Amino acid sequence: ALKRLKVVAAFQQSGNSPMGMVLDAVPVIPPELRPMVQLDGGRFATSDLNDLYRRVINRNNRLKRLIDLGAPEIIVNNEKRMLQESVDALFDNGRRGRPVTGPGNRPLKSLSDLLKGKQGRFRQNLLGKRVDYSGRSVIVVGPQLKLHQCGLPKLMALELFKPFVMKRLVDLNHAQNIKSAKRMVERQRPQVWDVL
Amino acid sequence: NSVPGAPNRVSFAKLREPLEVPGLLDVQTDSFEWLIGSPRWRESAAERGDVNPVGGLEEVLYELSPIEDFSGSMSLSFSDPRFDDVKAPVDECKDKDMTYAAPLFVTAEFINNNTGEIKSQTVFMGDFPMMTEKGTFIINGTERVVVSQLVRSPGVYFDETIDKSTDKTLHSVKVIPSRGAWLEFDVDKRDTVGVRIDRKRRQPVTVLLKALGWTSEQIVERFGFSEIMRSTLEKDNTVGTDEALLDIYRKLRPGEPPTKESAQTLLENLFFKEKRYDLARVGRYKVNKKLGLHVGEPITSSTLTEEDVVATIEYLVRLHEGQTTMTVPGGVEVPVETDDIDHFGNRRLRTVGELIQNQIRVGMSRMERVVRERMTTQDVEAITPQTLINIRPVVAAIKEFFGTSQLSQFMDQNNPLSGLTHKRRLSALGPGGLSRERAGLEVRDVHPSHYGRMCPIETPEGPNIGLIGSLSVYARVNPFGFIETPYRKVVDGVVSDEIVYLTADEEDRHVVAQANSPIDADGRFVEPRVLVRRKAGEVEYVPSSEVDYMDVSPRQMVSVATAMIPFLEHDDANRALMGANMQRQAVPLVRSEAPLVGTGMELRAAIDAGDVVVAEESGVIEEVSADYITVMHDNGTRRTYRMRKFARSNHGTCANQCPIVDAGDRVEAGQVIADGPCTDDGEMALGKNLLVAIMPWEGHNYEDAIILSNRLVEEDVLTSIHIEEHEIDARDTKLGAEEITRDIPNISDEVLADLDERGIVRIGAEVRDGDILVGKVTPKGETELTPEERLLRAIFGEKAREVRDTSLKVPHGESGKVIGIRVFSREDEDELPAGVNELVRVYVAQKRKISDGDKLAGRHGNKGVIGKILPVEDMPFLADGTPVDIILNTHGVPRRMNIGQILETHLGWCAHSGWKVDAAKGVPDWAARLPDELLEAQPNAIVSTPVFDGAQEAELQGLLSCTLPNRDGDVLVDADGKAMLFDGRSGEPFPYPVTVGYMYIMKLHHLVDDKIHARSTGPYSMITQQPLGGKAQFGGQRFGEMECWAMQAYGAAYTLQELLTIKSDDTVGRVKVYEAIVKGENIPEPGIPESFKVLLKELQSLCLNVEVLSS
Amino acid sequence: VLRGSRLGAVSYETDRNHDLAPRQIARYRTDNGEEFEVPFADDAEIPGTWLC
Amino acid sequence: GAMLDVNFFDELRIGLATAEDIRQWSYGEVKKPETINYRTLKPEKDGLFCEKIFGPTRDWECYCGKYKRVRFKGIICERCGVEVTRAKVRRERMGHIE
Amino acid sequence: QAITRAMADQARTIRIPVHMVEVINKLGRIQRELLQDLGREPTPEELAKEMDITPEKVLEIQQYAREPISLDQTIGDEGDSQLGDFIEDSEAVVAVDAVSFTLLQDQLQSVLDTLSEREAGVVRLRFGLTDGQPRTLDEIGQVYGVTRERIRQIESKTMSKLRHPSRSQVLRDYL
Ligand SMILES: [Zn+2]
Repeated sequence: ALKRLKVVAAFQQSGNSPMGMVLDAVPVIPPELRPMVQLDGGRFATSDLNDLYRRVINRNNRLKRLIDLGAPEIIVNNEKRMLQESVDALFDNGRRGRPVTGPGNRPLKSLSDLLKGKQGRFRQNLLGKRVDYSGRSVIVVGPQLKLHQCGLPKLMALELFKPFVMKRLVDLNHAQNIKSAKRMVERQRPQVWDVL
Repeated sequence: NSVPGAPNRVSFAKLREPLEVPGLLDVQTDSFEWLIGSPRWRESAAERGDVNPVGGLEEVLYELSPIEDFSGSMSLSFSDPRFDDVKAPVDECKDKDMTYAAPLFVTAEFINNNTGEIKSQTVFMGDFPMMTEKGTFIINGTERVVVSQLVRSPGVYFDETIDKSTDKTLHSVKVIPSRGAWLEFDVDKRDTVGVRIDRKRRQPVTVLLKALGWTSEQIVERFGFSEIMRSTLEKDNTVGTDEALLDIYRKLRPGEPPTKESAQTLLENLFFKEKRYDLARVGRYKVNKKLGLHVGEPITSSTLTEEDVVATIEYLVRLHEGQTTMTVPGGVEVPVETDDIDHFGNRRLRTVGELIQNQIRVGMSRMERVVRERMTTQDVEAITPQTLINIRPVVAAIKEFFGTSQLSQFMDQNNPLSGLTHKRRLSALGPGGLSRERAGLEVRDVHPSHYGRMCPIETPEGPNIGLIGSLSVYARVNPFGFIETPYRKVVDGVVSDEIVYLTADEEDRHVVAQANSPIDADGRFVEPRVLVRRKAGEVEYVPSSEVDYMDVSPRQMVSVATAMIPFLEHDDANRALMGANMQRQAVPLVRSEAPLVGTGMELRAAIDAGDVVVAEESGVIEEVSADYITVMHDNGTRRTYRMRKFARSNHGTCANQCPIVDAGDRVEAGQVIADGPCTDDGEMALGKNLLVAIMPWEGHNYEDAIILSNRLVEEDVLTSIHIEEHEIDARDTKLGAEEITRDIPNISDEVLADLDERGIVRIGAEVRDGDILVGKVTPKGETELTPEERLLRAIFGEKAREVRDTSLKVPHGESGKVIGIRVFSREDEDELPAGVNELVRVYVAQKRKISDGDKLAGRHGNKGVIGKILPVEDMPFLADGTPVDIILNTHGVPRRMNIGQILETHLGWCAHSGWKVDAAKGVPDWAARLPDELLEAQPNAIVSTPVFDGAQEAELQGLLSCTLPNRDGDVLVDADGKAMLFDGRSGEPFPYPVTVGYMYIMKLHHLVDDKIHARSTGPYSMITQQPLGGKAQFGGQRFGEMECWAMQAYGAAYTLQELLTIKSDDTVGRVKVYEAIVKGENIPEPGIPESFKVLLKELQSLCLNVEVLSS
Repeated sequence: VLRGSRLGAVSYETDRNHDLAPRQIARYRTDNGEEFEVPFADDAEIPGTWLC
Repeated sequence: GAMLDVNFFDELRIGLATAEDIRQWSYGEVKKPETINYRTLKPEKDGLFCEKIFGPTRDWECYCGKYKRVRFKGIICERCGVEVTRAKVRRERMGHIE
Repeated sequence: QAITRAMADQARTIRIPVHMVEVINKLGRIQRELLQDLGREPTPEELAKEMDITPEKVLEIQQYAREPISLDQTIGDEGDSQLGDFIEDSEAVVAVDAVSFTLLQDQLQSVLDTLSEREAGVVRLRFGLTDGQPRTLDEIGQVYGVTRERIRQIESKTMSKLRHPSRSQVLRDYL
């Protein structure tokens, strides 16, 4: 009774009604969060949620056809059970039964897989990202330096500090405008190092 | 010796070798020609018995045939595979982007039983990819290596565990097949004997015995010795075979109503029939060997038997009772003991022929499914084998094995050692073996049954340590897949010259001596007691007549890359592991000299790797050029050998081949006729010999950094050639066809200067980062131009230019000379994919000097980047005036326990300067065991200290004390190996002597020009709008969780916020930051990152009502 | 390097707010009594039925 | 509360969406398992990538090209039903399956 | 019939109609028979002659018969990186084109501002530099009270003024 009263008191003390645990409509995520991109060479790549959504729509439309056709309850109940399993595979694939697989016996990636784990949203894209203005090389020892100094290779510094040097090339009248200043930085003219 | 023109490398070794090193690609070539059924394999198998052997393809076709439908009225069976000649040779296949293959023809045969009719054809089965002469496959133009897999063999595996509540020994069995259903037999904490048949719950074994059809009198008569079996017979409360079958059927297939015939045939059609259960020939062999069932009978009928099940339960109850021997009625006695699953007599090797055989078997199962399926539809007496057979699944199975599999890998081509060590690799992971994260710490260990079979040293140091290993030098592989190793048979204390190849079980049965125990010149042991290796990894001292085998050599336990480390037994095993793994990352240099002090392995590892051109038949060299050698044989005929000049390897390096024979020279068969990438006069040469000093020097070699001379940059000592290949193709679009042209949209005639009159660069032209290589243009269509752009077009008179420039340009940070262009076309009937009309490849080669940031190593695990390249004049120099070439730090040597590098430095100085032992008043006492004519050497002598039998420290002391002067009588390095140096800057002499000598260092493929990247703004991802990652893009660096915790610990709220919004995700803030930097203003305030909005839409689409509130 | 396009266009304009074309609002009603507003152009023929 | 997300948030509340919430977030019902045309590679009406539901693919154009500037901003084409606006609203509009 | 027509409608993500699925299956059977009875993969000319179509129609059908790959599959072997982390968004704002267009707008407004008032107004209303709507010469003529040919003549003379080096040197770099 204690373990039951946790969820009964949760539905009581709030303004929630427990009727929201059964679905009468299913929301559909916006298209560019599950895109269909056309690669180089005319090949297409798509996003594994279109297959799960298409299974839901196919079984729902066929159920509408059977109900308005007046089919027997064996056929209608088999269609309803299939519709239920397709919505379950959309929300959480492989939680109940065998996962729905794509080509090559690879299970499809459902809506709860976008959130969980080391490679989910929360840990891959929100708590740590990839950043602009950012380089990497291999360190060697700098025993002539002071403690507050580092040696930065000039070819890395020219790419990190590129807008600052474009602004300064325009300001010193080495370039007429930002387009020719960007061309000077890309072609590595001799004025670029004096500015850098 | 035994190689016809080898250079004279005098050896410090003291022991005679009874057995020569085998072919080091036998593990690949013998397996694949078993799979074919070659006449060479047929006679090699006929040597080891007349056992009527069958190849891998014939074995698959025999186990498949005959395919019969359900009525039994018709059958289709296969026979007699044959191969034609290969369609095109290996160089043509590599050049033209093809696959080196041969067509396979089998003989199919159809029988109509009701009438009697034999309709026999000859069916094309596909283009089977063939293995070249070096153990590789040319799959789609690239050279690939299939890696052998270490797996657990099928069989019976008894083991025990100790309980921790009752402290009882709980024994168990698992019998595991290839392709079947499992069954176990536990003995639990109560006195019961269980069965988990096919991973079900549990039941007593008397249920299974009664279901097989045993009465309780039969069970009591058999297991009359066991109180466990009597108790579990009494406590089962189920009597009768039909009742037991009902009890099994009620849980084996739950939900199906128990019918009598289905219940009676469930057990037989689950285990005892060849459809759904066949432990293989190896599994049947191991079951018969463990339980002692059939001793000399040929292995056939590889399903399980009721005698096997009863023998397993009898073995289990006798093992729990505590006996040590048993006999089943009708067999031989066997010891009763538990099994180790990591033991190399239980771990087999699925080699290249067996992995390809499994994929052929998988494809032919789908083929015979379609055979039955279209055998039922079509009208009988109108059908024929070419109407029944669909070979497309077999073709696709072999194709998707050779491309996109884990064990079909891109061949490691840095040097010949990388290539030779990629073959002879035993990887424990892959499809059918264990994972990397789910693998325990017990399978990553070195076991005493790896002696002579797997190398304990050479393994990766990453997260694969122990799961990938290498074959030892002398090891063989069984017909069944077990690794053998050779031993010398000793009888009555006399070591004979019989060589017996023992697998790990027979080695456990005998007692095996050591290869350096003394011998009284006929074979008889000198000492009274000999050090041996006993059954469980025990090392004892037994009497000299207790011994019955002996190792053929020291270094029997090591692999090829480990047997090239001189003074290995003075290095710790961590540093030896690093040295062996860095030896196959060295790059080919432009000149490539051979080491002064080496082992003897460098010649055979260079001939066996295959980058050396070897004269196939003796003759006389008729004409040499840089492109070919033509030798005229002893009977009229000649043969020309083309060289591979300046060819790109799989990893970017160069693959030059240089002749080393003169124009009238007589060559012998097997003599090296042309060099290779990393060889000098035929032997493997991965580095250079440099003069070293072992001092610290002003902090520039602090913590593994390295100081180099500028002589190594001026004289091109450590300089290498790297080739890059860039590819574009011009295919059909929806709006038209792309074309390759000089008439590109609006770019100047400055940047169209090196392009010939079809839009490709000229050969020989220097290219910089951003230069046009192939000028391509695509049809664009119609778009709406801005009013500003339309006004500019109206001012300057330019047109719309309905095509869009997408050329191929040199990427960032690259340059070189264009050295080769390879253009394929659709109209010239080249085989291009569908859509592609033209394909162009450009080769850009550049020559790289050594620069700081580059990584060097020696053979003893001593790596380090270059920190400084000093001038020649400020380098420590000898009293001769000779500068040193490399300075290595002292503090890195003794805490790493790799003084093999110091003893190598000492021997290298003695081999550079030469020596002479003064045998005037007799040979000195330290040189009593020195081989003769190691008693003097000339300057720059090449010497060889083998691995566990080499130069001792007494011999290095003596050779340091006698060594030749330079040009004046000036012995520069004293009897300790230490020299007096001068400072190149101050001029004063350094106050104490410094260790100098010649160490053989090599340059590793971890260069700075590949490692450096930077980014200000570049490509962004698609769903979340964060930067892409990688040097191949522009690519951002990752700022993860641990970096965020460091920023929060500092307190840097503004730095952290700017990194996580307007440098990743804030799509409207990125552009305003750029505009504000360029206009010189203040950086604006951040906004909501786009990943948070993507998170909110995914939470909403999981039916959760997430909403942001105001106050 | 893979490079793909979700097949759409991005225009470079200043999003203004003042000089915009006139619009008229229709109102539709479905068979369960719901009501919706659709902004059509002023110089355009309002359809009889609309999928809401 | 806020929906455009200008960064004055006080709270983020989670709850359990009912069917009225779902069909109030939605911009239209998707009722075909179609994605794009196989020939013209443009989205299909009522499909999973529909422009009448999810917004236009090109900045400030309708589907039939009848309205094509920022002068027509915020109106709905009377032929195809596509509201002429930005193309980045296809990351923000949801639909539903009944 | 119901099973086969449903499979044609519902097998693929990008839906090919039933008649095109029928010619794709026909080409597949033809190609299998020729590969079996020829010992070699047949050419498009041999396929197009066996199936009575043109050799470009064979390639159109063979390129309509291609199924999409998945954005969510692991393209690595050990790094656990998907495919979608390798595809550059080729339609994002490039952040230097967007500021170059801004500075082009400012510079073009300056060069037009150093002309006369009506001469600059003619070019701005002609090219729609103020509201994105390029008007015609008669509209600008009734705006300024002038006729169409005089509007065209002063437009030609302002183009002659703007084609000068002293005006166009500051704008040559923006193409
Ligand atoms: Zn429209």
